Amino acid sequence: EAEAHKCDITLQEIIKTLNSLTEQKTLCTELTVTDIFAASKDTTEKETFCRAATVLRQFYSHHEKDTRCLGATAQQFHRHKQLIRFLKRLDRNLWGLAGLNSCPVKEADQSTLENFLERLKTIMREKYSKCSS
Repeated sequence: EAEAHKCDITLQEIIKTLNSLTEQKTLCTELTVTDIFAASKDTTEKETFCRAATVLRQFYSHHEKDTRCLGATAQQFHRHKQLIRFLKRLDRNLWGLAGLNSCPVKEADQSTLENFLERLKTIMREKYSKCSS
C-alpha cells in the first residue's frame, strides 16, 4: 500500500493538526503537563510520538467533558468540540506510526500545556525532516 513513504503525506497532515491544537492556548492550557522536552537524553522520534500521544489521550478524554476548559459561552461550546476531534485524531496518527504501546510518561516536572504545545510544533518541523533514509 505504501509507495513513496509514510512520513511525507501522513506526518505532513499531522503537523498541520499540531498548529490547530494551539488554538485554545489560554483556558485549556492553564492546567499543566509533564515536560518531555526538559531532559531528553537520547530518545527516538517514534518514541517521542507515542509519549506525547498518551498525554494527548488524557487531554481528549477528560478535558473534553471538564468544566474547567468549558468556560461560560454558547460559542465556546461549538468551538470546544472542534479541538476535541482534532486532538483525538492526532492521538492515533502520532503513535500509530511510532509502534510502541508501553509509554511510561510519568517522569518529569509539572510543565505547562502552553510551552509544551510550542515545543510540540517546533519538534515536528525539525524532526520531520529526517524520516527518509
